[PDB]
Amino acid sequence: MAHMERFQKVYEEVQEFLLGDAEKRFEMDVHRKGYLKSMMDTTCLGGKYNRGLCVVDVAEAMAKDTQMDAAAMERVLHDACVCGWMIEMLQAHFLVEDDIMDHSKTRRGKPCWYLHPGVTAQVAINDGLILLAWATQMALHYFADRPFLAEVLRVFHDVDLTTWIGQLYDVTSMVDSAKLDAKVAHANTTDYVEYTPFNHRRIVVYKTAYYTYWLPLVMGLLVSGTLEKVDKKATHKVAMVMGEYFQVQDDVMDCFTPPEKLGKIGTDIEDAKCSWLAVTFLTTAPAEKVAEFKANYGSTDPAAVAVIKQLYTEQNLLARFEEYEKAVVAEVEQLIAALEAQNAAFAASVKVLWSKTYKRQK
Amino acid sequence: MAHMERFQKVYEEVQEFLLGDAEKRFEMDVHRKGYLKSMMDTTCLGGKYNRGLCVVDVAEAMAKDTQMDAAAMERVLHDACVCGWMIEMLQAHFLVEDDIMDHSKTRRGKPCWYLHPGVTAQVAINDGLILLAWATQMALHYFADRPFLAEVLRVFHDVDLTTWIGQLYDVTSMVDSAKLDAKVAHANTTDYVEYTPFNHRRIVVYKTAYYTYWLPLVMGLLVSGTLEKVDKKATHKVAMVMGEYFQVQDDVMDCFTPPEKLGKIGTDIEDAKCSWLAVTFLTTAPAEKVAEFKANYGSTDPAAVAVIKQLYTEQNLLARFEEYEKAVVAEVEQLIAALEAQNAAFAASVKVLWSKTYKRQK
Ligand SMILES: CCCCc1ccc[n+](CC(P(=O)(O)O)P(=O)(O)O)c1
Ligand SMILES: CCCCc1ccc[n+](CC(P(=O)(O)O)P(=O)(O)O)c1
Ligand SMILES: CC(C)CCOP(=O)(O)OP(=O)(O)O
Ligand SMILES: CC(C)CCOP(=O)(O)OP(=O)(O)O
Ligand SMILES: [Ca+2]
Ligand SMILES: [Ca+2]
Ligand SMILES: [Ca+2]
Ligand SMILES: [Ca+2]
Ligand SMILES: [Ca+2]
Ligand SMILES: [Ca+2]
Repeated sequence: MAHMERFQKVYEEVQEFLLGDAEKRFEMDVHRKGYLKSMMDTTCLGGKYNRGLCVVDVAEAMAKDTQMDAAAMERVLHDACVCGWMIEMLQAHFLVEDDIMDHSKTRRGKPCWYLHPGVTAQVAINDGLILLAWATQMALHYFADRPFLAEVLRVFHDVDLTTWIGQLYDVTSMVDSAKLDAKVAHANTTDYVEYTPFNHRRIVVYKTAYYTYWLPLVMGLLVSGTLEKVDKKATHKVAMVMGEYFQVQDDVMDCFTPPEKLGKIGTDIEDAKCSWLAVTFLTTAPAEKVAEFKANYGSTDPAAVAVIKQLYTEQNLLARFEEYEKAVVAEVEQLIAALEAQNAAFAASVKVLWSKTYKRQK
Repeated sequence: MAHMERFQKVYEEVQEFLLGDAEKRFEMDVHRKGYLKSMMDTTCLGGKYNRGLCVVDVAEAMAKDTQMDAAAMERVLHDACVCGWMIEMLQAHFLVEDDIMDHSKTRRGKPCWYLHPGVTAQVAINDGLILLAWATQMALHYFADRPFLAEVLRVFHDVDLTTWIGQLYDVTSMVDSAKLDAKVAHANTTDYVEYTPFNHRRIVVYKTAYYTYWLPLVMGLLVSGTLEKVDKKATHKVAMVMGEYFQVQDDVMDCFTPPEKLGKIGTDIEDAKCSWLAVTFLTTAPAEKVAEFKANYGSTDPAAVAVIKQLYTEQNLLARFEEYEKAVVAEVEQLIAALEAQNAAFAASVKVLWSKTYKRQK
């Protein structure tokens, strides 16, 4: 990737600043610094870097479009790499906490952070919070004399909130919303009434699309000072369309992609999740198959999990995804053409992002 | 309390805004809105409001000294109340997460948030993140046109990181630090070599003093436009001294104050915590008493815990606390006296915060 080399160099720079800053400010000892170095390395690395690299892709596109000289371009790209590492650290925080919440086994081909024996969910909750804090630390340090600092913090913290609200919708999706009460313990759904297209879209837009698609594009525009050059409404719309699709892919892959290729072991079936597969099944399958699904979903019994996957296969859900994917492309292309008519440089950076997304395998 | 009625009015205002903003931005449903409302109420209310009220106390004191008109004064005090609710919501976030981490039973005389039957630790972790997010949402909304927005965000997010690092020290305090390894589990200490005055002070300054003392003072100065008018080094010093003392009180109370008065059930003894009592016992007690301590500390057996309390009693730990407190009083009065020479209005606000702290019973 055009910016991978720079991006990794900035990771080591940022890691040195953050660890050294903790030493200076908090009387950090060598052992806990070493712990935090390895924590950062394990939680922030080993992914695709789609979000972080997007920021740099956009910023370079926009920096070229506005003809910045050598010194201005060097700054924009370094600032873009820092913003990209903010998002990757936000992501690290999201997955550390999510892996605890989902009680998962593997992340990026390694044990989940909390499942490292010298960590535990207790310490991992804390570690995830330090990761979130470091993201803001980077902006506060590197962007201290940038007029865009305020705008960066504003969009970052809006998206952070958006994501946890999406997580709220996700964790409570197998509970009949009317039964949702802090004071009263309640069973998980047996009727699946709220497993609707609307409810799935609500979950995936807020939990995924804002931080995976909207945030990187906006940060890229912010650090290059070109946010005013683009149609903000069209940008938001293509970010929502692509992000929803990205999460639909993730949902499909939970069931149909071997965990070793994916790097993680999804338990959407065991955990009765309102996934794209479950919702599309429940709204398109015949009555008896809907009934058999309800008797088998949300169970840790391998035999029950096998029935769900056979039911999904029978209902041709992979073919239904292919047709959904076809519609997404038509919609993405139209939105990108609208963007291109206004700023071809930005539209091209949206094409890069879409290219990394469309028909991805992990 | 002079500002309690205004402070509680601003709570309802902020709560309506945050819940309504969720509806407007995240397609929030009535049942989850109702969940979040009771979540906010259970986690943000019931405490002493020392932190929140301090902001308003400081801001009024400083605003009286500048002689503004009535419209300006009203804005200062409202902004102060919002800033105070930022800290109360930060506090709320800290305790939700800490109660999960400590696996605790009660908070402010009610069950811990995660122990509410219709909640669970899984959902609670995410409720805690929402609370954290909302604190920044308040600044981004109410201080959108204010000069101090950037500095507010800076100090708040700096303190958030400091508290999480302090928490890291706390949760790793009972493991020998050389053995701290993500890949390898290690037992709690048997020797307690790292149960030192230095290590206890490091924990409490960073987990407590910054967010409980330093942050309220600085936010009060920021909203009233007066940070430049005070000695920053001297303010920081007295905040560190008062805050360390405050946590020593909390530690003393963990062992000696009935859980029914405190509103919470401490497990510092069963969890082998590096409390002020442990450190002070270990450094001052005769060797045969040290040995009996090591034979009993960090055990859930109720009789072992009672052995520890008896050991603390026979070593006169309460008398040792009363003498530490005397030195703290001497030191705080000196620091306040020097503050008064420089800014009498600000020094008086520090005396209010101190009077609420000194010899408190819960
Ligand atoms: C703690 C905030 C969680 C944010 C978030 C948003 C989207 C996807 N994830 C993780 C994925 P996965 O665990 O990567 O498969 P999900 O559990 O299927 O949703 C986490
Ligand atoms: C998640 C960070 C929590 C930070 C923090 C700082 C100070 C006190 N607490 C909780 C207290 P307590 O539970 O109120 O006694 P501690 O467990 O004794 O430390 C938490
Ligand atoms: C949003 C989501 C599906 C969580 C994992 O996201 P991802 O596939 O981009 O993961 P990496 O950061 O590991 O590439
Ligand atoms: C810092 C600490 C000891 C944690 C509890 O703080 P606190 O005693 O101020 O609690 P309240 O917010 O309930 O008053
Ligand atoms: Ca997961
Ligand atoms: Ca999840
Ligand atoms: Ca998934
Ligand atoms: Ca604790
Ligand atoms: Ca606790
Ligand atoms: Ca305590």
